[PDB]
Amino acid sequence: MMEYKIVENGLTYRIGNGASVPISNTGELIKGLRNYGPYEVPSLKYNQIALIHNNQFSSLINQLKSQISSKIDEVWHIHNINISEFIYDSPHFDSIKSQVDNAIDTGVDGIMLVLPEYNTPLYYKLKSYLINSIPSQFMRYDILSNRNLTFYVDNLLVQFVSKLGGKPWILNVDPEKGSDIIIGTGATRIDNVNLFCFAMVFKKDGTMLWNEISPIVTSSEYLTYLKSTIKKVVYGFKKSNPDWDVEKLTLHVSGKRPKMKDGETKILKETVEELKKQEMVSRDVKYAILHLNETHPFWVMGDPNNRFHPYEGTKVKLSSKRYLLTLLQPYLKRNGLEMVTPIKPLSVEIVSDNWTSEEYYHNVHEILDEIYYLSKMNWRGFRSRNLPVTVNYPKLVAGIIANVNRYGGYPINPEGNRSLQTNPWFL
Amino acid sequence: SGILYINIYPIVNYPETIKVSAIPYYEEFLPGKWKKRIGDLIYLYGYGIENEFDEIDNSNALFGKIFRKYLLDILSENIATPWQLKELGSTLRLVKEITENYEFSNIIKLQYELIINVHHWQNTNFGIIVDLKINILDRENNQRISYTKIKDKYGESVKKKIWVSVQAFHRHLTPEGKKYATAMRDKFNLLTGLLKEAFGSSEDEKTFSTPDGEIKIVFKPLEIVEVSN
DNA sequence: GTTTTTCCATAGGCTCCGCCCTCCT
RNA sequence: AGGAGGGCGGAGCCUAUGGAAAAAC
Ligand SMILES: [Mg+2]
Repeated sequence: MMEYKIVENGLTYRIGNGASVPISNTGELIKGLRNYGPYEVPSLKYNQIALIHNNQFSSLINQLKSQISSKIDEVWHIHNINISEFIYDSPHFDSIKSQVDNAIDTGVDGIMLVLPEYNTPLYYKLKSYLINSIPSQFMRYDILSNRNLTFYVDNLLVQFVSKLGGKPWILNVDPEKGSDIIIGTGATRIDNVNLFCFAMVFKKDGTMLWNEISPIVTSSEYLTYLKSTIKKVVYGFKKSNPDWDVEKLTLHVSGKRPKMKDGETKILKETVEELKKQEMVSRDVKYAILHLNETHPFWVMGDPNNRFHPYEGTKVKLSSKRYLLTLLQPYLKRNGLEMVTPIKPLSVEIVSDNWTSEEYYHNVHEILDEIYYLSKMNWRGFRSRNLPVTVNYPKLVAGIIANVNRYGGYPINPEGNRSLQTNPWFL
Repeated sequence: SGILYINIYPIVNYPETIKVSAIPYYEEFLPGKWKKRIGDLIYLYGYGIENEFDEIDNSNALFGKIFRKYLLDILSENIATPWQLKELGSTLRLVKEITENYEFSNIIKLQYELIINVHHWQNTNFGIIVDLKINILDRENNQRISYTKIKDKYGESVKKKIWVSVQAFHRHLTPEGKKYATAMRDKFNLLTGLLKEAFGSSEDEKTFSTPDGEIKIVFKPLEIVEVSN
């Protein structure tokens, strides 16, 4: 028989006016946003975004615009906002490109585009253009028609506020808790070829939040770029907050198993040696290379009154090096728990580490709680993805970039543009 | 406080030592049962030994891997009649045509798939990981088919019916296609029932014969306990 | 005379991509 | 592409262990 431990309770998001709301309850979060607004309300150059579509004289489009304005002004507190309206004759790339050019020429802070239906080459060939120029938010008219307008608009507005440079919420969690730096990994297989992407997440204001993103790297150049990433991320951390020392550096790997020696472990060990040679990291620096996994064959059954599912934050000890981590949970409603499909946990394995046996329990539990915490920092909507940010975001970036490359879109080079590392265009 | 279940099915009895005959590896090695490759040494076990056996206990690190493959081989010879051996290797694959009542069973062959693997932990505890999948086969050519291909070959209504039936056989949704409050418990009940039926067990505990002794499996989910620290 | 790559092999474990649906405050 | 989840189909990746060969030095 195995043992398990649950993340300590009391987890709350942080709101704009310094208050906090209970987690996992979306209605209370929306009420708190109405009362106090987002944690970081964006400052907008033009205070005016655009609504580009082709369904002119449509009541659904008018309701979409009204809901967008109402929620931007009231629940998101982006006051004095203005939504213009642009119409393209046909859904071909040329016409929508002309309309987004007109919207940019008028001067806008973001583009709120409505695509009539599902078309991958158009969508990527045009999203590559948008992310290279301005924050953007696509809609599908068929999906918008068949979905309740309130939930749809609220989720797209979470996405868009985050894309505009805002911070809807941050975890109200201990800042002296968990690792200092995390370098997550994500991959996409195109024609049996892996393209990898790195996310640089580290503590800026005590709170840990996603900071930078990397271009896609080939498997051959994966290790050298991981080395450069470690050096760059520790340099950036020391730049961001002096008076702090680098004590814990965790590295998250997805889509590939890490090599327990002569691989990611070798590169990370050599980088740490070099960094402590320049006295950039602490002498007692503790590192770990982690494997995150969802295609494991394991299923966990929980409390019968919790829909037979484990409570979120449950860490099941498969072995001393591999753990199962429950991240979702049935959400309460005005009437009760909601019917759910069986939920598969997250497999977390420590491929490599530098921890001594005395500190192992504390260090592994710290990294598991921090994975649970950065699970809730996903900003695509009110319900967060099971993946933590450190591996969720690079996976999205790798998918977008590979799709743009295969569909002939405008090249995306994150290294050239600072906003490409520093803004969640991929959400 | 509470109890969690993992779908790992514990093995409460196994031989303490087994007959293992390590021989030099060669390029003409045929990878099959009763023999394993670990580096330059090929280890013979069970009926594959050749009387130069070496007694190795569970304290050895060799025992864990040789016994993983040993369990995979032993359980491959206790398959009941309605189940058929699909593939034997790192995992044991058993398939069974779904003969329960579902519409369009005469054109779409839905079959179960028990993916069986061994989980070892604490250097002495072994177990069986059972994972269930449903294989959708186009019955006329008996070849694997997908929902989109079902809709292409037979229409939208057939595709919807087969989708609902598959998600109900997984017990993730209701037979009418909705979510419900006991899907996870029904999924575990389903896994336990198919494991019991696949290994011919009408009981919780079944024993399997092996040259080094006997293997006893619980055919129940493994409980997980809350530890406070 | 002397470490790196670069291919093999078996044993094991995922792991990406599509599309099919049920749900959301 | 508002997301979240599950399922299915399709390719394969990837680790570990060994092996050799080759070019170094
Ligand atoms: Mg998006």
